[PDB]
Amino acid sequence: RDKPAQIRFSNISAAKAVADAIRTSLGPKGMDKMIQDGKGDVTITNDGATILKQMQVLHPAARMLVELSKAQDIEAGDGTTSVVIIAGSLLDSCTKLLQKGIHPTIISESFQKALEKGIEILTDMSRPVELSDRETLLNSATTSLNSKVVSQYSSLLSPMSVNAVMKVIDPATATSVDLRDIKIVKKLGGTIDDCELVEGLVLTQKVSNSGITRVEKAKIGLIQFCLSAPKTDMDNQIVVSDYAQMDRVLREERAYILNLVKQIKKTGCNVLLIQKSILRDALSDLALHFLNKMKIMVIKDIEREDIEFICKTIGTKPVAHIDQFTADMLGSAELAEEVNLNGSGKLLKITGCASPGKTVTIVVRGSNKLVIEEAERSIHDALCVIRCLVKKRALIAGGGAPEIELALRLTEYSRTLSGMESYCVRAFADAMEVIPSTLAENAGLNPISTVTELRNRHAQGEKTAGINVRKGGISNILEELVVQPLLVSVSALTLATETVRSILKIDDVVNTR
Amino acid sequence: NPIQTMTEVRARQVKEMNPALGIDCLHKGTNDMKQQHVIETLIGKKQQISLATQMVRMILKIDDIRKPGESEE
Amino acid sequence: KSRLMGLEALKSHIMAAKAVANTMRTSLGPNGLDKMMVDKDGDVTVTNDGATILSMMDVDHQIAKLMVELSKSQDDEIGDGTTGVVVLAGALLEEAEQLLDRGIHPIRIADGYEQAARVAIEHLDKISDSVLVDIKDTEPLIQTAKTTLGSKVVNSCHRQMAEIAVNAVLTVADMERRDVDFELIKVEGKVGGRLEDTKLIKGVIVDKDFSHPQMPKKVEDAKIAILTCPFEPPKPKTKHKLDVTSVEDYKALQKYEKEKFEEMIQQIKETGANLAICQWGFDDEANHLLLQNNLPAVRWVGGPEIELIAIATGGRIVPRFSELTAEKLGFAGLVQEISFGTTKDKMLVIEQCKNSRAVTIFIRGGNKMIIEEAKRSLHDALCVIRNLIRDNRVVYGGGAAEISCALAVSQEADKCPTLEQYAMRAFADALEVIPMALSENSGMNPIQTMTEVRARQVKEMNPALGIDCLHKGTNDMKQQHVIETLIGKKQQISLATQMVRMILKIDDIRKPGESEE
Amino acid sequence: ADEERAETARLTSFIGAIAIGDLVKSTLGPKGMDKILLSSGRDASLMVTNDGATILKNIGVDNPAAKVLVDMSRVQDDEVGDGTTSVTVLAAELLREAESLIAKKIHPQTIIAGWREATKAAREALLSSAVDHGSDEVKFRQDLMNIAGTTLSSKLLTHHKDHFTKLAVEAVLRLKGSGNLEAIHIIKKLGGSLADSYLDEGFLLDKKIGVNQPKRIENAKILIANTGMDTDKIKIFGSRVRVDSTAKVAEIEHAEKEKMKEKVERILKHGINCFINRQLIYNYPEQLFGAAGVMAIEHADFAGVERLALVTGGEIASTFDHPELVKLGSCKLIEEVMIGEDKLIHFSGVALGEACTIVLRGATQQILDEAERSLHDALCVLAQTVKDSRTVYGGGCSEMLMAHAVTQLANRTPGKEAVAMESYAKALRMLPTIIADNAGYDSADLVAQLRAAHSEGNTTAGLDMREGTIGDMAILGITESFQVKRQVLLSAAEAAEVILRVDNIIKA
Repeated sequence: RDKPAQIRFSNISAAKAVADAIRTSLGPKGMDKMIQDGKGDVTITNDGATILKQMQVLHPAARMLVELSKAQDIEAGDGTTSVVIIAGSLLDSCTKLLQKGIHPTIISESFQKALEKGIEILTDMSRPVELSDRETLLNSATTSLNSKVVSQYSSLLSPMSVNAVMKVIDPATATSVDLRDIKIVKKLGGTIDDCELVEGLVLTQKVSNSGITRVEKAKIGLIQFCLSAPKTDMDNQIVVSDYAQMDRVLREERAYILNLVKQIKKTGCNVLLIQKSILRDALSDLALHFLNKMKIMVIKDIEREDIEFICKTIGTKPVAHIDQFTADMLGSAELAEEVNLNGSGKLLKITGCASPGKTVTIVVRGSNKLVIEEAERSIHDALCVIRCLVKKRALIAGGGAPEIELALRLTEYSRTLSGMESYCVRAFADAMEVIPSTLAENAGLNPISTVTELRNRHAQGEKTAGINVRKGGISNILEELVVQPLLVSVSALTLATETVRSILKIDDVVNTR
Repeated sequence: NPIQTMTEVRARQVKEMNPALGIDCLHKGTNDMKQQHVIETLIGKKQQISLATQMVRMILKIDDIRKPGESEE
Repeated sequence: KSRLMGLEALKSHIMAAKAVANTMRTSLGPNGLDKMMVDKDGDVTVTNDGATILSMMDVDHQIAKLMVELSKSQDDEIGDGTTGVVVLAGALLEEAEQLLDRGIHPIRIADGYEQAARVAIEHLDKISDSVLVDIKDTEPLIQTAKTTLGSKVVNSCHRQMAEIAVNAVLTVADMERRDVDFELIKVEGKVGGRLEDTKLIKGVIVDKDFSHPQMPKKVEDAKIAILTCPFEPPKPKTKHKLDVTSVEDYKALQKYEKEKFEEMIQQIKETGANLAICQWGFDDEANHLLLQNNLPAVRWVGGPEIELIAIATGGRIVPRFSELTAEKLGFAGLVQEISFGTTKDKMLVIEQCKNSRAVTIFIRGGNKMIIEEAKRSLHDALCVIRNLIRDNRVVYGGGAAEISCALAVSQEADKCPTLEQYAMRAFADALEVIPMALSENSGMNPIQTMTEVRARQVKEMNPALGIDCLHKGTNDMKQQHVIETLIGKKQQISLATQMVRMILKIDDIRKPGESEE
Repeated sequence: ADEERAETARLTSFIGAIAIGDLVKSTLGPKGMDKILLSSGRDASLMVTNDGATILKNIGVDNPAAKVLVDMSRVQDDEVGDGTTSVTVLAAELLREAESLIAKKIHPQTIIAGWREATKAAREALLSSAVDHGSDEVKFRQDLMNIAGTTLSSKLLTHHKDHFTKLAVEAVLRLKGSGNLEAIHIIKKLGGSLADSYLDEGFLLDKKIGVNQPKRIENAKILIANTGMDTDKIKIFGSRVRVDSTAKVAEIEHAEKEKMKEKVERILKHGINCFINRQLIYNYPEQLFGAAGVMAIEHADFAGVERLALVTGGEIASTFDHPELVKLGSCKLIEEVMIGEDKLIHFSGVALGEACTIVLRGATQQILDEAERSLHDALCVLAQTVKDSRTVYGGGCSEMLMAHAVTQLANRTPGKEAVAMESYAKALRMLPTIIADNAGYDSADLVAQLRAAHSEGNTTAGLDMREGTIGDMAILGITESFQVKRQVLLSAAEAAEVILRVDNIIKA
């Protein structure tokens, strides 16, 4: 019906409208936004990369771009815009082909053709890097960290980025070494230089005071029970209608746990991970004092991931109830450490922990939150851009430039294919070049100067060379000191490629009952 | 289908160029310019090349669109 | 409020009368195309049955009132005939407009409809005076249950149903009594069976069985202990049911409630029976005791069924456990727990070859729509069959009777020079609308199609053969066996012809409008 | 009540299945198009749906005529499989066919037999190009395999298709006279495997071992328990309430921890080291049961030992109180298989036996959901391929042959209803038509030519509308058991003529 036809257009209406202004990308371009939200919420917005994920859109066709935003970042860590902004390039060809009368499936299948032909060329241009040696790890970290928050603190974070993956590095090249193994623990106190890449399982566990599980032969346990006492686990025969009746059961509660925390101290395990599962509430608020009294780190209903970090990395399992002492499935830690930098901050380090050649832990430190932030996010992509190299190596350029190189060279594939799609891929082939034009677009008046030449220049620089948006000027774009790993854009290509044909795979929109 | 037909002699350009073959303007079974024996004077097509971009340039020529309220007679 | 009179009322009456004749006219007969009908509830009912349509319609007016009323006097006694009585009432009313528009007062025509309603039922009288006994009529019973099972399209191979309706009427309703028994015919059925899974149960099937198959499936002749008494939770109607609230209570009640049922199930057998039918069943604990005490008995019997198995079997009433006595017992020719061919349908039959005071047709079907497809079809069959097993007076249906009537009617109509000379003649015109609307449904042009029968009446001047009612192209009343009981066709008219005339005598109506029902 | 007369009734009869049919006719037929379910009445969601019911039921079916097929097409899928998209479009086709004949002022009754008799002779012509492929087991293998791949098609299945075409036929080639859904044990979890699944030797079970329990169990004779313990073990004394106040509220939790211990008395009486039960226990209970030294397995699955007892030759029973109320099960090992980060307690008594466990590992349930149905659909079409190993050419080629014959028939067959039989025959070639443009191809020539072309005897040669090409239905593997195709003919032909004969609809 007309509804099937209009909705894909209506999809192309709302969707393609979003993915376009999604390019001011990079640049100091366009006036800053104080965004009153769809609910009326005033929000100061900048830096489209996060403004991508930040964006609140409605309709199925608009949100798939946020879905598209989410896709590239978690994959590579780089090119958050790279996957979305090209959905502007996609729905360029789509309509024109639907305006050419090309069938949605053909326009769909046209996505796969250019994709194969695209991953062809991006790898053809990309210059291979060694993801084992410290070198391109540093370098891909460098340019990424040069595009990250701290350029200055890109220095120490780099080995902490390079050694982190090289901790978890897998033989030669492969898509592996995720960021889940990496546990980024924000440590209040210290500085960004004081950010510390730790080899082992570090926890974000923050418990009372200090000197608490700083000792040696301090194991970190997980308990899927908690300690006993009358009015903890063991029974009370006395009932409280009376504050005096309240006291003798709490006294008997405290007195018994005091014996149990000894049994945790003699366990060799000076960090129990106390189940968030609550028995009576499980580990007593009267007990937390006593476990900490033995220099054992437990905070009420310990953070669940720490329980899983100790499971995953260390291999710890619950033990028998402390009444029975411990089966000592609590993983092997001959040191667990609470570090106060500047005499402040709570960080549980498990040193000598079982680690499976992985779970490298960067401890991102600072006296401020911004300080920890500026570190934390920067090292993250440095972790990522190296994870990118490891996952898929070499380097292309950055800022959309090498895609125009793909665009020139793909029109040649669009020359060869000799199909409807040879035109369809072609209708898309040069639709790629919109990115650096639209990257430079948003800042001002008397508009038209650089835009077509933002395309024309590269084709003038022909098949190897083009303009570098970050440093300006024409060259081979892949190294101006402008790079992203070959992974990032080929990761960017398929996703938007995928998601758009779904719109064509839409016969018509619906609404659930 | 024009899109379909285009794709063929498109694929033919990958095969063959300035060809004695082509589409069938006679709506035949054979798609050629030769088994069709369709043709023009190499003058004509070239003469036909002259005119198209000639008006394209022609709507450009001056900067003057200014009319009494009459740009048509 | 308001008072609407004359033409206002005249357009108040036939108006609500005209439309519902139309929903039934394309629903009319076997070719009458079924009507999916859906409640506000998300329900769906596919209905060519006027009474079911009327049961489906809460639609509002004295007409819609009288309509939901009028068919269902035809649907119980006669069964089939539900559809024609209404649609024709509209056709009569459809005429009275133009006929009052001719300047003939609505009561000037009124007798003429009833006056000419005489010749039709009188002409119906002429059709077939035949009356056949049960063992002879059983073929005409199923030959009519060819037709009267036919409209619901559950008919052939359902001669099971056709035959079980033969005996079900005879068992309780006699041939000589000619006082209707649809009350002592027990219409019964269950989902999960099949249309071709069909039985006439002579006595009472009780749904639950003996507490175990480890005790015999079979209770002998009689010895049915009629019981209101808990061997499971009583849920008494005088006080409220509550259960044990304490731990020592499950201790003692388990020990107490066992030995009493041990004694009582023995005390039942002490009072004596091979079957104890309990209003309040055996519990699973009381089940093993009925096994342990070595007695057969039914667990659950309906509160009403404790009367049913009493009356329907003629079993002498035993009110309760305290009234247990030897001479008073429920009765049986035999008692079985009978698998019906689908173990999903499983009942314990207390069967009567002694006296059946409720005879049980037990239909089966894959689901409820399918058994009801059978039952209302079996009903109308069972209806006409009972009518026929009383008096087998039949008539060739499909209007060839009325096509033969209408000509004779409108002729004898003219004979009285009174203005109903014309008015009675127009009455006969209505007699032709039902086979008409049937011929519509038949896929035929009724106009020409009736004139075939007209010609056939010009030939025959009674129905023997006819046109199609089922859609085939073999046009017969006799050989197609389109046949109705001669009774209900007259009853259709008698129900159809007067309500019009009765609405004719009542046009004086206090309403703001029609919708007041 | 709301009286719906025939004008909108026939019209509403038409709109209901057509307005859903267009959605499923995308998915159905060959694949040039699908349904992407854009989901908001209930939520903010974006869904991709090849499943008819997932298109049907999720969206409002509220049309009383759409009620019919949404109810009727699902059963056809619930019966022989992949009947949702089928009974819907095909009757929606007839609704178009009726609509013209309706708009041609034709009795629905006149249209009934015109289709209904045409339904037969088409099912007959369907039986013609239905070609029994049971010849050898390798034929029956590849028949089932072509048929298994037939129903899986036009649906999104990642690693599913190639494994179950082995498994479904594996489940068939073991039972021999039927397929096994009684055997294949579908176990779903998060394994990180994309669609990746396998035939599971024995049956794996999901629990973390910890506390004091050693994780692996060797030389394990299972003690089959149909009744385990939840938290407190249920018996005469099993319940108490002591609470007079808020302290006892916290003190009543402590009282039931005693009831975990008396459970050990029952199992210690049985004596078997390995006690496998249905009812799970927790980690604080694991202290008491693991320190007992006997190995009490919690949540040992019924169908799991039902796999064993069938393949191991032993007896899995019901009503377990004392050890011998269920014949003791024999496994070689109760082991923990580690799949990625998972820890799976794994009972291996047998390998790939005539009862198989099937471990479905996926990150998404919906694909695992639509993978089960297409598997649930194929085995049924495979179990009827055990019965009728005719695999009738699909992809619209069947439609053509039936459309050609019934048209040839309507020519001679009636003197009037040649209206509806060809109209029927028209609805046949419809389903072919909608998907060829979906490859860009011209259906007209196809339905004109390739019908007559293969209805002149190319019948193997047929519609590839994925390529928009003319190709062999047997060689392309586009074909399926003669039943399911006739089965999806039965309901849809019936689904249309119901609302077709419906000339009025009451609405309360």
